Amino acid sequence: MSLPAHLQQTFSPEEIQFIVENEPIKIFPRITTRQKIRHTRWQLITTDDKALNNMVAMRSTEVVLWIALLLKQQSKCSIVAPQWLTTKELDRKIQYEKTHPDRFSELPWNWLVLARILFNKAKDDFHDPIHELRGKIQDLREIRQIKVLKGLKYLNESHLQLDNLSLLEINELRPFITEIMDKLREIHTASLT
Amino acid sequence: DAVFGDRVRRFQEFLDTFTSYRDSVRSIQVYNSNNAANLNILPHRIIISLDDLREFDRSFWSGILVEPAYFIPPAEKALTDLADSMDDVPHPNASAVSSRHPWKLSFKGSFGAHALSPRTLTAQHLNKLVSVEGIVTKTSLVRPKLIRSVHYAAKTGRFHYRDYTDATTTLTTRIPTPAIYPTEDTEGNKLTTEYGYSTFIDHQRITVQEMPEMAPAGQLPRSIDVILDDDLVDKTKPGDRVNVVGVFKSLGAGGMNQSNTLIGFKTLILGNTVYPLHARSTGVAARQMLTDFDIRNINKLSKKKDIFDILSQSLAPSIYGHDHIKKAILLMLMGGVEKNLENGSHLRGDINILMVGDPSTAKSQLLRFVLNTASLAIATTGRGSSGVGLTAAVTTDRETGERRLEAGAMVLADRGVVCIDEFDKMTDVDRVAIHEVMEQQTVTIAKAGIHTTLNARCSVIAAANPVFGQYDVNRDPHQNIALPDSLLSRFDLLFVVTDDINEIRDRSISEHVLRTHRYLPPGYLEGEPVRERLNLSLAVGEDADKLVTIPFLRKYVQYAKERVIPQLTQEAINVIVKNYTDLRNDDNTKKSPITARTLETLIRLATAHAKVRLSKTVNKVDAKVAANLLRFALLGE
Amino acid sequence: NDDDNTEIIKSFKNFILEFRLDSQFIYRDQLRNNILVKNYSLTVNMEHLIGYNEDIYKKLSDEPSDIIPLFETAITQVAKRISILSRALNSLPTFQLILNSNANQIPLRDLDSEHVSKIVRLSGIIISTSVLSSRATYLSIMCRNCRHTTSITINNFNSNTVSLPRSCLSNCGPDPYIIIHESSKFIDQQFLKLQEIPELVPVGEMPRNLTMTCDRYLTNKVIPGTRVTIVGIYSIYNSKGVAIRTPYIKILGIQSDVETSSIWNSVTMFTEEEEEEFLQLSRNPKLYEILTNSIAPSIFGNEDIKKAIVCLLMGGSKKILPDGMRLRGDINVLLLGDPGTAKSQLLKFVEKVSPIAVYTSGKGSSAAGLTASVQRDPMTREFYLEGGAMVLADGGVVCIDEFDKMRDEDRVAIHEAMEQQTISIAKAGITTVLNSRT
Amino acid sequence: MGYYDIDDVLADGTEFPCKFQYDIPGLGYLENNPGRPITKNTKLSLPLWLARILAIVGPVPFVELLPPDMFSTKVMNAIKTDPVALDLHSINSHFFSLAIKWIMLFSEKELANVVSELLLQRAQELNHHASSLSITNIATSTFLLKLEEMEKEIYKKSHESYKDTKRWMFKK
Amino acid sequence: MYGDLGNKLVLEAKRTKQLYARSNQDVNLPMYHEDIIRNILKEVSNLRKNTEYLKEQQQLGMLDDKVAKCQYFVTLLCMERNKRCLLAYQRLRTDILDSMAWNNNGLDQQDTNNLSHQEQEYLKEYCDLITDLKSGDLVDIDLSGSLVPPSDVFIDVRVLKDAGEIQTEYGVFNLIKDSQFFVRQSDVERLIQQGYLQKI
DNA sequence: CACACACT
DNA sequence: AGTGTGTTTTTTTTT
Ligand SMILES: Nc1ncnc2c1ncn2[C@@H]1O[C@H](COP(=O)(O)OP(=O)(O)OP(O)(O)=S)[C@@H](O)[C@H]1O
Ligand SMILES: Nc1ncnc2c1ncn2[C@@H]1O[C@H](COP(=O)(O)OP(=O)(O)O)[C@@H](O)[C@H]1O
Ligand SMILES: [Mg+2]
Ligand SMILES: [Mg+2]
Ligand SMILES: [Zn+2]
Repeated sequence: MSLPAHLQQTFSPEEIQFIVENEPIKIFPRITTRQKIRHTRWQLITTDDKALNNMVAMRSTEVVLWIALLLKQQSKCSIVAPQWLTTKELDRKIQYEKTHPDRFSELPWNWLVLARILFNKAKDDFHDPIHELRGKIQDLREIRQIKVLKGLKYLNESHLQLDNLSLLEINELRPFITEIMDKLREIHTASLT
Repeated sequence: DAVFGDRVRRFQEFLDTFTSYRDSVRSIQVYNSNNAANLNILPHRIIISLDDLREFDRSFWSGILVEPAYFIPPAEKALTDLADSMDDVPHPNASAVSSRHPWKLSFKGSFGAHALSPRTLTAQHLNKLVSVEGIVTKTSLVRPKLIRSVHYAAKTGRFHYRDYTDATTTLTTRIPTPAIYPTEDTEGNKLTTEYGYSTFIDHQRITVQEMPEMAPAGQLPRSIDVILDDDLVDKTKPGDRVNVVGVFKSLGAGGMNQSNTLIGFKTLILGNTVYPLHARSTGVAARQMLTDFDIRNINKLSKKKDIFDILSQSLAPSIYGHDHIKKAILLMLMGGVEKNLENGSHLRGDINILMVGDPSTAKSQLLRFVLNTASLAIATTGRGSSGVGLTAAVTTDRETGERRLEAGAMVLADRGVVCIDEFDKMTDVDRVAIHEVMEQQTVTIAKAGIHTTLNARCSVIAAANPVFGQYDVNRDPHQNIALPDSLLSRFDLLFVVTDDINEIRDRSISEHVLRTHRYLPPGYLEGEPVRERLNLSLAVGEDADKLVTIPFLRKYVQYAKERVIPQLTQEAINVIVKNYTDLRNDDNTKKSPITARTLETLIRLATAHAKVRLSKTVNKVDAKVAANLLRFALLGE
Repeated sequence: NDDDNTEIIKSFKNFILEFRLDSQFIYRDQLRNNILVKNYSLTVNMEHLIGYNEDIYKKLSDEPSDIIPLFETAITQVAKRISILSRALNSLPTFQLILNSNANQIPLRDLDSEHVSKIVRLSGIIISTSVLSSRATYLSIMCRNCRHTTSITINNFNSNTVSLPRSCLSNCGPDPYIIIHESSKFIDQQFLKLQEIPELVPVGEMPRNLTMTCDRYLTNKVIPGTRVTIVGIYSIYNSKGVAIRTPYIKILGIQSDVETSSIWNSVTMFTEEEEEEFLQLSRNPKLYEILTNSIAPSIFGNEDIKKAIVCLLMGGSKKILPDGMRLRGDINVLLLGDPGTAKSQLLKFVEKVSPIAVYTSGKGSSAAGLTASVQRDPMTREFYLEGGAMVLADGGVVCIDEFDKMRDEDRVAIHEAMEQQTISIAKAGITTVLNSRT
Repeated sequence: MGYYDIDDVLADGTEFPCKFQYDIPGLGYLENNPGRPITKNTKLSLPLWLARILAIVGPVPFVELLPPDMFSTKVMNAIKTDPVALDLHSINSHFFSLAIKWIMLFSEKELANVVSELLLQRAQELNHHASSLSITNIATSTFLLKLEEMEKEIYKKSHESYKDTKRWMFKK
Repeated sequence: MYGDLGNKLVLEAKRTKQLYARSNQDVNLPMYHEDIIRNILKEVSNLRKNTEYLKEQQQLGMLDDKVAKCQYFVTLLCMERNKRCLLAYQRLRTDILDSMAWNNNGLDQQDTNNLSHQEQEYLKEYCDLITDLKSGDLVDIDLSGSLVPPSDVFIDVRVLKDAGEIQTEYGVFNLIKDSQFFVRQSDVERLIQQGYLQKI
């Protein structure tokens, strides 16, 4: 058909992955795209290739995520971990979440997808041991789910608010939440004259 | 007791919330007082539904379920003090005042979350009040329990009351004590035990089993015992579907005394209140309700002559034809008057009909229809039951410890319509036993050490196949059936069913079956599997509480047995005797000399026909109709 | 060592929390599952345990009897850590462990006097199942005169049972702590009996049977007459013959040797896919003849006979009329003909096809109570109702042999039962009626 | 609600008890007896899609509906006792839709309140069940049986999203 | 009772849509249930006949519109219910048609027996319209382009079935049975559409 | 659980 | 004076 029903209801995890790929990211080159004053330019409409024309091996460079992953598949790219990804930041966020059962922590919504992709490919470049990072992010996911559950006790027909919930979790939750919410709205409207 | 007192206060707030309850208690007390002035004193039993009080206090209603052993005790204490502060008639029966009359709490409706079934009952839900409806095979006899001991030495002027609630009635699990009645009391005082003023509660160990059909295939019914102590004593007979509201409790220390140590734990359901519902498909416990609207109904039709035929048509609507047979079974259903005489000779008003039919003549279903139509409905086949077992089993029971009377069908038979199928196959010893005990309607049961005679008066329908596959007219009827005329004459009606087949009638049967088959059951999806579910009946206890509808018809006819008591009327008497003139000495050899039995049979038949008319006495129309139907049956037409 | 035991508990929780494959911690997955549906039970594979840490597995093997309660406590603490907010007895029921071994199975026969209190792997067919028996997870007591009330949490991991408390324990007596059976928390147990490996067929040896016990998330999983591959510790307790005690098994995991799924509660293990191709076969009329031909291999024809067999096995629909009546669904097919014509062979094949009922023979079946026999129980002199063949056949399409050879009189009692689709018994003063859907 | 919705039509088709406040000739075919006309004060189940209009049409409505056992007081009692326990599908495969139509016809807040409460409780339980993922459970299937078909659809979609996620992050 | 026939029809249609929906993969369109359709056709004709009898009914003696016109309006209700049931069934059919067109003719029940003529040319012209959308503008993108986000252009693929050489844009490629081939994503996708490739 | 014996 | 220990034929069912 024009569009499968499941697709129009919610964004697929692969679509989330694509969106995250559209994000920029800090990396290190292993190629000096700069040409000595003493070829072929990338010429991208979606992203300024001037930076892409300007990489030098092992220098500060920011690029969009998907090209970074593409080049990281090759030996020519080195990825930079985010600051929140650092184990100390993870521990602080865990402590915050334990401290504040009411609400969530200001995580970068795409953090789940970022963690997935980096674990898939950037396993090498993690300064911190990767397995502990996996465990910590798993625990954060669990805690966020539990905090959701208490929110489910407080589902309302009027207003639902989510301050710091990640894009992945809100996407996977949207179908059921919207169904329940709109059903409550319809019930109330029928109650009203 | 601070939490206990708080729960007492909350229960008082409940009583304040629902006046009707205190009003019912008020009506109970005045009922107690006037009857005391006059019997039948209802106990201090008070019934409050789970759906009741659920509204004003979610917390209290929940905690009743979660911790009944902590909620009901204070609730009943508050109930009692409210009643005694509100009965306002303390002086009469001052002797029983000291003995004290506990006020009891009951419930209505289905817990659902708590009330599921005996089989579904597991230890995971224990010490919480639940309800299950089940069949009870075992009932223990009553034994009073002396919880409040009255004992007193004349010199003291004290009248000590040492009250002991060891295991059963207690909910706090008070320590066991023997109640020795020390002959020194405290100050060397004789301490005479004063009989009376002492509480006694007749204990019952009653074990309840699940449905055979609800039990999955290959699974024996699950059984659990319940306790009844001079509060709920003996509404129900063994083998009856009954809903009990009980708490899941454990005793015997789980058997973990000192070491074997893997033995199971002793648990049991103690039931505060019980709702007996033994009616088929969860009806009205075979107790048809009555309203003045329903009372005035039907009657106007009873004036019309066709009402009898309408009732006949209503019976076995799934069967085609057999209109005279349906009239006969209708006459069966209505019960005749048991004429009594100032001697051992008591005339029987029971209706007994024997029928012989080809296989698959629907008579089996007919017997089944009589079953599901009758209240008691004691039915089986010739091979279905052991004759001695159904009549009386004089074997001992190990728990009882001595010789026991066990009448499988007989004691169940009396005071209710009963059925028997394939009596030709029935054990001949059972046949000779039923002979003359169904004539005299009483069994001496003098067999073995027990000699007590128990009455067995009931209405019985017999459906035995011919000795040959089908009745052959060339063969004699007694050649066609080997059952001797002994007590075969003692059948108020005799019937022969022959599956002869005619194009018109064959088409009629076929069309009837076609209508019955393609018909989707009431409601449901057309492409929906059969459900025959439990019906999830929330209503429990007082919550449960020209064509004519069938259960409505049954209620009407039961009301008739309750009310219509016709007496043999003189013009009907003359019609009867005028028939009998030639009936006993009929020139036509209809076989089975009618003798004196058939006169009484026709008497009963005319009486029940008058009962159809609802007349307070018999009429000659009843007599002539009965005679016409009898000659119809005897000619075989 | 109690601190050391707590350290071992911590090591086990480190196992479960940090054992993953492909970033997937299956243990927390099943944990959250058992949180969503509140089954306080956990399944673990010892191969995984060895892979993560041999030492913990070895400590397990040394004396599982007391290692298991520590593991249960660890799982309970883990559940408290995960599924309960931080700083937010009997508040959370303890989770119980489930294990799959995949090691060798010593036969029930030839079990040694050794292996006492040792985890073992076996297989056998159930001959009997016990009713549920609660077990005091938590015990509530009070010191009688001293009035001191205390808590006890006894595990079913010793031997037999723990004796009742003695002395005041902060004279109050040799057992002041009278158990108040209200706060005390119980879990049901069920006893099992396995026949020794019907395939083993020890020639001339009567099949030995051992007793078992099951926990609340193990009980009632399987029925008698069904073979199960069991993984439970070898267990010994005193029945009440010197220094000889009852041998039994405390089960840590249950697996079906017959491998047949449990009572089908309409949960589609075939799922939408397999039933979709099932309907496609129903959609294609040729598949009807496919089923026809497939039945009775090597029969060489008789195809309409096989069609009739398929239709009978297919089950006639029982319609319940709004009237007290009810259309009879099942039918019973009659097999008359010359001997040596694979008739009994075909019956056996059909019964093998559909085990909802049981193949029998007339002489082999007891003449009295073919539908349901009445037997005197050893501990109750009353003759109880034992389920006969058509009790088992109820809910199943049943094949029985030698109808002609059978005595006719009781076969008369069969036609009525099948006609009514129930089995009505009032013999011996017992008026039980059981359904016969066969 | 969707006009082309299948459940819309199905719920509309269900017959409901209607008492005839009018005795109008010619409508006997509605009782499959076209020759016999309609008589006054007669109760009769009639399809909901007909029924709600027939209640609407009338001054005094020509035909009056009856309080369904579908909406009997014991129904609400069972709901309030335990929303989870009740097998809604056994009560109806379209109970929620029928309640919606009734409330649009009759704005009873208390019925709306209890319906909302039941829906909420089944919503938490459905979230629990959908979040549970195989790597099936009998209790989940039993719950599925206890649910209305539309509830089953919500569970299907939610569990489908869960499965998509779990297959996504846990494997390439 | 009249819509009851339509009720069975719509129950059948809901069964079909459940059957298709539960399987993410394509479900061959079930046989067109023209039996029930024609039954409803006669019912509506006879329904129209009874409406005419109501008009003639009045012209003669049923002049009590309160009664007669009420009866006619009721008939109208019945016929509208039947019509709406048929519309829902037909719309569901057409949704399946569009789905199958996109999945087979756009991505590349082949038999039309399950399908009636009218809807046969309906689906044919719908496919033509889809091509027209592909035609002219928007030709750059595939109107039936894969809705999955593209993971990696270069992937190795083993040949599912041997079909000889098939020309790509620039590289020769022989479909030798079970041969790995690591190339751009367009060609491998289009051959997956024919299924000649596999395993990703 | 709890009360007569046989020494404790 | 320690402390321990004991009491609740029949009838089917084969055959
Ligand atoms: N038509 C046939 N096709 C294949 N094998 C057949 C056929 N007829 C007979 N047999 C074989 O002959 C054997 C004899 O049948 P049995 O299984 O012993 O039972 P049965 O045919 O009921 O014999 P009776 O009547 O009990 S002595 C079958 O097991 C088949 O192996
Ligand atoms: N007149 C009839 N109308 C409808 N069904 C009939 C009739 N006669 C026999 N049957 C059918 O015959 C079947 C067997 O009847 P059953 O009660 O076993 O016969 P019998 O009278 O020999 O005991 C049933 O399905 C019953 O409905
Ligand atoms: Mg019969
Ligand atoms: Mg044979
Ligand atoms: Zn003490």
